[PDB]
Amino acid sequence: GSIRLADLAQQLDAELHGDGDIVITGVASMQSAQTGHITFMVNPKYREHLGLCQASAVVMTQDDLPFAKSAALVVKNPYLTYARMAQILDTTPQPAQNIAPSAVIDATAKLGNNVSIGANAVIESGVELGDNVIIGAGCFVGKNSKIGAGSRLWANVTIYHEIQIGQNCLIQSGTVVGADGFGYANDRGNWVKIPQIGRVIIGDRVEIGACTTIDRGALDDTIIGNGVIIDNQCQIAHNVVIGDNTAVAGGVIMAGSLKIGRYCMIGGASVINGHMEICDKVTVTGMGMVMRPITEPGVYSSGIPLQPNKVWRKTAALVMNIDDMSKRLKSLERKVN
Amino acid sequence: SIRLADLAQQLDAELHGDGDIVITGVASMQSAQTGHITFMVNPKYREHLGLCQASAVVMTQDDLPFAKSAALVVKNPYLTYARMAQILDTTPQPAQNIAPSAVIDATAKLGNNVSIGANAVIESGVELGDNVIIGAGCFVGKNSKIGAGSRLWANVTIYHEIQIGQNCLIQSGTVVGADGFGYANDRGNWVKIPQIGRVIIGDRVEIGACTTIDRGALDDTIIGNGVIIDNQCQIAHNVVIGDNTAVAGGVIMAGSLKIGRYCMIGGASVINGHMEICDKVTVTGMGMVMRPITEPGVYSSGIPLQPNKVWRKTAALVMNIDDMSKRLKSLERKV
Amino acid sequence: GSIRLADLAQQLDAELHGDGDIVITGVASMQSAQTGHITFMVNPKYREHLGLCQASAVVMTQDDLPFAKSAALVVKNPYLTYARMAQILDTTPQPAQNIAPSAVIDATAKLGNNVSIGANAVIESGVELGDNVIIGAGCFVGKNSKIGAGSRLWANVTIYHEIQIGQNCLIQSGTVVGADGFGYANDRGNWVKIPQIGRVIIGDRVEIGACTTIDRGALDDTIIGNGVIIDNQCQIAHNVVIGDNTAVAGGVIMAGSLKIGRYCMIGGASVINGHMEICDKVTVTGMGMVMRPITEPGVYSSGIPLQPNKVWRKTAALVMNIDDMSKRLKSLERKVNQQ
Ligand SMILES: COc1ccccc1OCC(=O)N(C)[C@@H](c1cccs1)c1c[nH]c2ccccc12
Ligand SMILES: CC1(C)CC(=O)c2c(nc3nn(-c4ccccc4)c(O)c3c2-c2cccs2)C1
Ligand SMILES: CC1(C)CC(=O)c2c(nc3nn(-c4ccccc4)c(O)c3c2-c2cccs2)C1
Ligand SMILES: [Mg+2]
Ligand SMILES: [Mg+2]
Repeated sequence: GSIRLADLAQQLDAELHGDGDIVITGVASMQSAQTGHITFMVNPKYREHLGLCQASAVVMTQDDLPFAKSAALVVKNPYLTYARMAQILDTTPQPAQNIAPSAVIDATAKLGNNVSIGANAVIESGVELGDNVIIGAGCFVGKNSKIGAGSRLWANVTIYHEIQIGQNCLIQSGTVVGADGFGYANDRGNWVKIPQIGRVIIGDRVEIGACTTIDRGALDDTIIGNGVIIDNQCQIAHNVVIGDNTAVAGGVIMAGSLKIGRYCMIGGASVINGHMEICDKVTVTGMGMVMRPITEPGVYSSGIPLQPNKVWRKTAALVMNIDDMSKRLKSLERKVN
Repeated sequence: SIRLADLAQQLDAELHGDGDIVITGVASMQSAQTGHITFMVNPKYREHLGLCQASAVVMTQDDLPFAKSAALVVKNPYLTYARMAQILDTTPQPAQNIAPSAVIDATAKLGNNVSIGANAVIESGVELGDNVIIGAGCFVGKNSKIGAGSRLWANVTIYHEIQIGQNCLIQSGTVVGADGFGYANDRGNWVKIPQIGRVIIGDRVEIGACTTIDRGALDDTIIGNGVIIDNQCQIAHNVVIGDNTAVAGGVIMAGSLKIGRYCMIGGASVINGHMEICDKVTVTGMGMVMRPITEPGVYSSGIPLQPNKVWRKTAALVMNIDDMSKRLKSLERKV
Repeated sequence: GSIRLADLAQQLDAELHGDGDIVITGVASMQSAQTGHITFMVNPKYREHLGLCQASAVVMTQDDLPFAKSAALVVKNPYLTYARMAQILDTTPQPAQNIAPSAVIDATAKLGNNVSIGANAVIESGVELGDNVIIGAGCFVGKNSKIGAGSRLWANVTIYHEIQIGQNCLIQSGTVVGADGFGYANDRGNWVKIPQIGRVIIGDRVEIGACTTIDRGALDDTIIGNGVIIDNQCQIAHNVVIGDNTAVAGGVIMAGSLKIGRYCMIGGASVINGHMEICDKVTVTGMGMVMRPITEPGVYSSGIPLQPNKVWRKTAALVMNIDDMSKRLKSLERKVNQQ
């Protein structure tokens, strides 16, 4: 939906320098922007390049203004303003509009105002959908689960039974919330299933990427705090608790009963042991092997990175035989002393 | 709801308390209220049992003196907990009866008391045994057979010519029987090898969510009886998993791997193919399995987490460990 | 499906030795093959074993021929011939046939000739499906997405909006193409979602496995080249670019804005970080931890393999304390240097 540059600047709390009557149709990268587009500059090295940008307007700082070759929106934080103006001008469609005739909705489900449910979605008994909730095509929402106002599920999302999801969440396709945790007792080598009768509680403003799995708790609950962001294909095991505003990048695997504090950042492909705690304000870099609890804030890392194969072969053999190397060092220390 | 005396009988536990107590469900020790039964395994909880508000606590004999409520004595409280949770299970069924929106090929063979959920799709030639439950939105491909008592949750995908035994359970998002990753090369161009093998899943198999089990190239991918597989796992074509083996979340297996019985593969492990792991092998989390394993026991790999400042130095020295080795050899020669 | 051996041999450009009138009904492994099956031998150690194989015909080399105990098709490359003959005798069914009445298709969708759409699939407005496209049951294809002629989706595949897929592609079930990239800004300690309005562009002859995810770009596009093959459980982040004919094995994770060249081979469970480039003809072995750009072709590797747990505990402790070992070595060198 087009907008006048002056009106866009007002909504962004930005200082307009140029023609307020310019009509902005959408956001584009600096290299792709054309007439009608607004873009942004975060790297002052592109000041000399602005004359090569064909956008109708550019978001920049006060220091950048003398280098402009277009209408400019001056702000303190061009990146944040970019996020805000991309939401104003978002072209992303909704997962559904209205309630599709092919959706199958139990008579006991409770629908709020302005709820949309896509084709062939399945809503179980007792489900409660808040105002403005959107359920994509082909989703399944299990018995008695509740989804808060403004939350949206893309196509082919699976929500099991007794799940609680807060307001203004966003869940991408393929995600499964509330499957059985990996709970079994061993009986003379045979695995005896332990029913998982806990739930999943997801807070407000949670975003979950595609094909992520969040299992329900065994007795008490798996809990996702407010404002948490989770990338694609993470495994959040039963009775994991993730604190508010924590970010979990793609492909992270967590074991059961792990507690992650608030304000943490878990890098992609990390692996985290269970029945332990990570305190607030912890950053684990990508592929971290998290075996022990983390009790102090800060940045933690693991992994021996890539080498040419010929070189790696020796690195690996030497590390595997490092005990012998250690004994040789000690022996030579004694001989010299 | 069940009387404590009757529950203790079905669990073969010795009752120490009022058997007329009504038990309505299971709860954790910290959450239990009147009417709940709970359990304890770690002796550290003996001391605040007076604070637990459960109507009954499953415990061992040595725990009995510390009991502050009715108690059921057993040898293995965790196994008894498993059993009593099944008796008191509240989990609903994926479906009940056959939904009008389900699309079922007329040549499908359905046993007695088969339930198929809304908008599930059943292909031609499919055979569903007695008491099988198919969740909403599932797909079951041509000529696949699912044994009596087995259950699929919503949005499970079974390809064609798949065989699943009795009393299995498959969680949502899982895909059984996709093409294995098989290709020939014709001057840099990948040439697809059709994957016309199958997947054979035994009895009492439980598979997690968003797990993938590829069909074999010519012969079959085989999952033994009693196997349990967690979420986000990849089981490549022609993998064979022995009975009662457990695979934790996020495990990736390459093609033609053979795993024995009673194994335990820790989460996020990576197991390479065309090799065998013997019975009774445990691989700890993130294990990097490159070589065959021929002796039972516990195996591990990986350098664990350190503070970033410390890790920088560790990784740099490790990557230059060959120079360290050469310097040590030189020093030995000089001395 | 069934074919005379002589005709099969002709289509494979193979030299027939034996009865061309034999009727071949399918392909089977050497151990499983029975009458009517054709099989193949790539390992000459099985020459002594051919008398135990009950296939009606065996594909082999000229050097193998004296060891045959059946009709033989002689070729230069038995493995490639096996791929070709398995395609000829393929028993894999199609994901769908015709347009299912339970499918929900927007009136503005444009369908080519001989399109098939499986039961309960959902096709959004503006979608374009090329000739001979097959959409499996339960799929979702989002607004304005385009799927090229001959391309096929198995059941329960999710294609978001504004996605472009080329010709003769194949996508296995549970895969998600075009979900939001992992993009967020920071407003005084609060995550602010960055709309991901780029796309995914997939070329021709691309094969993608099951439960793989390929996110759309933030502004510009995530791009998959022609002839690329991608295994199960892979994660391709926003704005990744993959060059033609590259192969990505199962469970690989690629972070945002990674560019991978042509003819690369990425081993299973590798982790490739973003905002960097990997040149043509690079092989990364399994579980490789890629933190830096790769500018020369060749084979690269990382990882310390498995050991018995008691041994690993000692290895891990010594490695974690390697800075102390380095300092002791340097001290000893000074002593040996008489300083
Ligand atoms: C050197 O060991 C480690 C290295 C890193 C993490 C943990 C490590 O030790 C603990 C461990 O291995 N587990 C708890 C595994 C097993 C459970 C039973 C047998 S193995 C596991 C299961 N589900 C999981 C999900 C994620 C991660 C691990 C698991
Ligand atoms: C949420 C945010 C705006 C900022 C952020 O913190 C972050 C983001 N995207 C990431 N992708 N990957 C990744 C993905 C796959 C493989 C390897 C790495 C990370 O590790 C990512 C991280 C983090 C870095 C360190 C801790 S979290 C985007
Ligand atoms: C595409 C191809 C026809 C040939 C190929 O190169 C390849 C294939 N399948 C693989 N599976 N795994 C794997 C999967 C899971 C865990 C561990 C390993 C690899 O690493 C694989 C590789 C590669 C090896 C080295 C680089 S890519 C089949
Ligand atoms: Mg329908
Ligand atoms: Mg992984």
